[PDB]
Amino acid sequence: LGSAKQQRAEATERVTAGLREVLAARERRAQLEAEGLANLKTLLKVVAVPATVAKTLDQARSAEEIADQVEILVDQTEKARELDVQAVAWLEHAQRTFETHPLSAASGDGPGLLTRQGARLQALFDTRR
Amino acid sequence: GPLGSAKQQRAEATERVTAGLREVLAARERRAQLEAEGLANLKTLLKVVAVPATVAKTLDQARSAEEIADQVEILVDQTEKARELDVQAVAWLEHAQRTFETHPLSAASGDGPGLLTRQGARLQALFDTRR
Repeated sequence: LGSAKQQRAEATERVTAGLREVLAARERRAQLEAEGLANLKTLLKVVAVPATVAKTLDQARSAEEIADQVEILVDQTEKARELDVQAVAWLEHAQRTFETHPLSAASGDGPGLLTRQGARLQALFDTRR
Repeated sequence: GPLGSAKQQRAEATERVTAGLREVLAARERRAQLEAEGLANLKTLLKVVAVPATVAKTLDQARSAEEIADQVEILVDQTEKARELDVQAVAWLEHAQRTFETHPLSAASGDGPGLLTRQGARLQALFDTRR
């Protein structure tokens, strides 16, 4: 309505104000997300945190990084369950071996090397964890 | 001859004593050597099934069956403690998934699936408390 010159002045002003509006929103979003990340960590800590990830949890700079630490923990738990399987298998074999070997087996003179550890061993063996 | 035959008697008496010691010694030595063989073969038998690094690192070096037993107990210790950690980690992972699913920063929005979604399978696997 105003002028040839004033028409232009409003037209660009829409562009610059629109930019300011965009930047303002991004800024506000960053800081609330920072608050959200802070509070995410607080929530995650309500249940005891494995030392594995606790060592690094506070340092995570985003939710994505925490998810990564989660994925690490999952991998590690998978690998540990794999080793358990192997360890029980070897322990079963080792106990069998010891029980029939002249160097270890119980004799007339008392118990074998693994005797006093038998109960504990059987627990590990009995079909769980 | 007189001196000679007398001397050969002393020599024989001397040898009987030396032979007696040698006899006793040889028995001790042979027992040691056979127990050594036994320890070697014990390790060979033990290796027929894959040996955890806990025990494998030191097994060949073990000076007796007793040392191997010590290490066995360690392995048992480690396996106990590991099973304790499994319990704790599953507990936390459950809590973690529960939390991620309802949190604005991670939960699925209009723009796609949540952050942990792609881990759903593995997570559920671990959760269905096998092993």
